[PDB]
Amino acid sequence: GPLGSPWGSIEREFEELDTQRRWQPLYLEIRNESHDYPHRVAKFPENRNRNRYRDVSPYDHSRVKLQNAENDYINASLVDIEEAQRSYILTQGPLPNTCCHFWLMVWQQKTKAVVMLNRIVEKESVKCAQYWPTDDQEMLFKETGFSVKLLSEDVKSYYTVHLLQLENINSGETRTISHFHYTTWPDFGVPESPASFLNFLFKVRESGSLNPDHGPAVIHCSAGIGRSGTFSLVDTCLVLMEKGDDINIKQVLLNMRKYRMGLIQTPDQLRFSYMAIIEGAKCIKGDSSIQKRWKELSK
Ligand SMILES: CC(C)CCN1CC(c2cc(O)c(N3CC(=O)NS3(=O)=O)c(F)c2)C1
Repeated sequence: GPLGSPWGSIEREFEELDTQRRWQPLYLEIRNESHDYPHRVAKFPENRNRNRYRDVSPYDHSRVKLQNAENDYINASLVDIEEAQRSYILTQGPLPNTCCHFWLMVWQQKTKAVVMLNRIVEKESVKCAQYWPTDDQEMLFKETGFSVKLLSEDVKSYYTVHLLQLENINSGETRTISHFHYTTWPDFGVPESPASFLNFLFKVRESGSLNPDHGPAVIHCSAGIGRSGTFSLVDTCLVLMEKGDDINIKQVLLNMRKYRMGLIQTPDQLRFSYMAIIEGAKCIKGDSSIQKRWKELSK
């Protein structure tokens, strides 16, 4: 094949964008080439109190449906990329009256992990409801028949992991859910460092929660598009390079935007994605002797 390293094509494109200061023009191309798709159900009058933001809706062809309910609607989208054997659900931070629907979805889809990338309060405004308990009291969701209990808490400098017990009162079953909370990523902002973000993604992966033997993981922030889209694009692109595909980041992002509108919301969020994909690629382990030498010489 080509003479470069596994990440060489992406790294040279990054340097060229920096030197010519072309991050804003590229972000504008992506916005202009993103097609729109029908989102009629989201706009029904009966669903107005189920949406956090009037300008952020799931498309009809990929929305997640609630089963055995009179109104099947939730502001959530299935993003499935079968070239990488990866499936995700991207969703808004639930409102006080949609927390019950959020846990019904987690149960019906056989999810093992929830990845949360926002704080409850940001710049003096509420961004998400308190949908899990912080002490030893059980938290009851009576509309859909679930209860939630805190089992364990592990607090680090820039993220926290909660283990939660989710009880289906109607079926007499419980499951253990892993709750991965990144606590230092600002709204319309970027994480502290590539190294910080990547340590977090490796913890999510090590738990097995993204593997094809579980249901899709639930990823959310406040609207479910800016920070959630950054996390999913970086993870998907790293899987594709691991399997050997020669990838074009603009092309992969446009394809993922066919499943949910607006993923990645600023030019600096796009630039951070390139940096995390390059630095992460240098961490992957494998059997190739050639690949291992590239890693040692680039550290
Ligand atoms: C022009 C206005 C009248 C439109 C009304 N809106 C849409 C809003 C919105 C969009 C977002 O993309 C985000 N996020 C930023 C990110 O970095 N992650 S996010 O949680 O998705 C957000 F917090 C809020 C506000």
